[PDB]
Amino acid sequence: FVNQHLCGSHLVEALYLVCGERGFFYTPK
Amino acid sequence: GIVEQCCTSICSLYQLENYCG
Repeated sequence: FVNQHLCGSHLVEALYLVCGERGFFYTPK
Repeated sequence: GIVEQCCTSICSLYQLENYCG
């Protein structure tokens, strides 16, 4: 589900699912 | 940044995992 354009909340949701307990940082710049 | 690699271009699992903690 990760090999597409992911924008906004869609991208943050993908990071949440992929990273799991590792957490993540979201820096749109 | 993540937006340029995953939103304006096609994302990848490798790119997402770059931002995991």
